[PDB]
Amino acid sequence: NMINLTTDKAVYQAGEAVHLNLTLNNTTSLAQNITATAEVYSLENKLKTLQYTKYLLPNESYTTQKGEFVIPANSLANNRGYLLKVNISDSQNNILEQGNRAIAVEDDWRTFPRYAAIGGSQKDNNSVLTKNLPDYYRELEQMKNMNINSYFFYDVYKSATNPFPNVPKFDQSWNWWSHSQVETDAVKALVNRVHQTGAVAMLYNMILAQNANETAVLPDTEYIYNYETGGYGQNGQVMTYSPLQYYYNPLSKSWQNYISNAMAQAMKNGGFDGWQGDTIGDNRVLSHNQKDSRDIAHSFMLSDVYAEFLNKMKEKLPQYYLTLNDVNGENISKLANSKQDVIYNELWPFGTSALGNRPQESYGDLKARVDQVRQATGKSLIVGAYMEEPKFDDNRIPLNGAARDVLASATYQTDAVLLTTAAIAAAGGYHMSLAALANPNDGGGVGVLETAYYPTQSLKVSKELNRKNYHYQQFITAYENLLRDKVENDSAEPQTFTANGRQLSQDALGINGDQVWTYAKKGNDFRTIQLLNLMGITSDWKNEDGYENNKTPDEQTNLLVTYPLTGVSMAEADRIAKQVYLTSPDDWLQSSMISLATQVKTNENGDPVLYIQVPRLTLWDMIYILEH
Ligand SMILES: OC[C@H]1O[C@H](OC[C@H]2O[C@H](OC[C@H]3O[C@H](OC[C@H]4O[C@@H](O)[C@H](O)[C@@H](O)[C@@H]4O)[C@H](O)[C@@H](O)[C@@H]3O)[C@H](O)[C@@H](O)[C@@H]2O)[C@H](O)[C@@H](O)[C@@H]1O
Ligand SMILES: OC[C@H]1O[C@H](OC[C@H]2O[C@H](O)[C@H](O)[C@@H](O)[C@@H]2O)[C@H](O)[C@@H](O)[C@@H]1O
Repeated sequence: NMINLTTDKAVYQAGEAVHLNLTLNNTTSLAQNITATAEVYSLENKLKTLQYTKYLLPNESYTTQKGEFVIPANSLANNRGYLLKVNISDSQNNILEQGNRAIAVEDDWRTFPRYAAIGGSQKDNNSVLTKNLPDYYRELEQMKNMNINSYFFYDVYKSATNPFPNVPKFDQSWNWWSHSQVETDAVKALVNRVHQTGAVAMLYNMILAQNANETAVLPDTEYIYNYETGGYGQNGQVMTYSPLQYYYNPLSKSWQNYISNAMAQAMKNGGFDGWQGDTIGDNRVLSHNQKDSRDIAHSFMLSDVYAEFLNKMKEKLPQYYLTLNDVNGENISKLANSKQDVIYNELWPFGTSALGNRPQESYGDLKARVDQVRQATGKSLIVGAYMEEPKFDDNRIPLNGAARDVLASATYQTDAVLLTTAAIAAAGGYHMSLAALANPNDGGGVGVLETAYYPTQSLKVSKELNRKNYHYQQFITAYENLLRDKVENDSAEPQTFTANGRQLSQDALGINGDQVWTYAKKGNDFRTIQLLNLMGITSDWKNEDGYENNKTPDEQTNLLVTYPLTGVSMAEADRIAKQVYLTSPDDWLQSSMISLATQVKTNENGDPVLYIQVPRLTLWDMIYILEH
């Protein structure tokens, strides 16, 4: 629509007023009063109705000014998501335009992280440049209105041991493919704009690395050595990425001191709020004093000392946020007690699934990883799950279907991206998918991460995907309390049927496609049922095949969902049955919430069972059931 609803910030403290600006357009041929109505909802409850009316001539528009739409300080509870439902109507109450916008109120980003990337521009050798600020700014306005509360600044650093010096420009000289440069004033402008929105800025940097094209900052007593000759060189040899990088022992007091101090100054120079920690990978290793030993009990695994290393960084950088990418997410058990402010895992389909002996290649393996992290830590997993990743050989020969799409100048497959975002969010996580890259292929909106090198956008973001990403972000914010606020897997097993009794929910794990993937969650006060549409489609989350493997599932209508009230008396069942709602970020609802027709019956076991009527399922529905 053209409401161009905007807020003054991405996120609010409870003691803050929300300033809304919206445009009333007389898109009719008649001069008349045009009314904007904004209903404030907290889940199913309408808290307030705001409104504003102006007489407008045909084609005349008016953007509200500071003060005309305001949610006053202290009217909303802390650490909650709200939904503003906006309608612009004419003087006969016809609806001319409509749009829904979430509002996030929170102390800070760590409870419900909604993390987006910022990186260099492909059209400029991947550089971060002052001249690209207008495009970054337009992208950041969109991110702000999607309630983004944090940004991962990808490759804005000089070298791993000298991350952000006070110089006007440096060369990421380690970058041989594009010879990117960083203008530091551009990085600072971006950090400042992020801060105006109320968001935080995280600096990406490795935690153990010393670049190739530079000199050792410490002597070799502080390096880490290979136990076994393999991918990183010979046993008794300094742990070497190949020749590009060596690595220090995480138990080296001198390295800990060095990198903590280097990062303290870098973050201070940029105005960064914390450190997005990275590592390449795990290795069995020896200290310098053990480097000639062959006794495996004198060796150790890197991931085994990550926690203690992070705890040192936290102690040494107390005012800064901290997280460490656990590639594939395999070490939560070792990292559970570490002083990370948020949990971040980059997930690849070839990693081992939290479900056990299978690759994490399906939507259900994404849920399993989110769940495993919540069980271990109480926190919402931020997931890096890059979409499609078109790959070519050395002669531009497409190696997957997504690369064939690239050659056809095609778009990301919209529903493939949305389905992965839904899978992660429905489980209680957050899919870090959106990027501000000043990249032409994003068509004026935000980009979708496609590969570990964030700046790369080989496919175009259609206007459809851009608009639906926006709806999805609103849904993820507005319903955060239902998705990931003291919300756990439910032992009760809902199922989904066609209006004729054909069972559609076939695999609650979400490993298999061609189903309505159906499972329940429980909160203190309520139950939810996630329905994810995989009818007629496969369950692979990455869609490496692009459009060769269609990811638009068969739309469903008039579904029946059953939900057993295992504990419950027949008394509360008829109460509960009157308080069943559904919401969806898909076009038919766009986070609006509707009342569902429900009957109570009794199942094979003897419990009461809700028979819930679901009008429509496009990609993702959430049923919400109040139990008090
Ligand atoms: O034109 C050639 C080529 O350009 C792009 O790929 C370039 C390379 O990008 C990546 O390597 C650069 C990357 O290396 C380190 O980190 C690697 C990796 O580590 C993970 O833990 C993290 O989650 C990732 O996001 C991260 O990239 C540095 O720490 C980092 O600063 C630096 O950016 C990638 O690993 C290489 O394979 C690529 O060669 C285009 O993407 C590609 O189309 C094109 O072929
Ligand atoms: O009188 C008809 C008129 O009444 C309402 O609006 C009243 C009034 O509201 C504001 O003060 C505006 O600035 C004025 O132009 C309006 O007349 C209804 O909202 C409207 O639809 C209707 O035309």
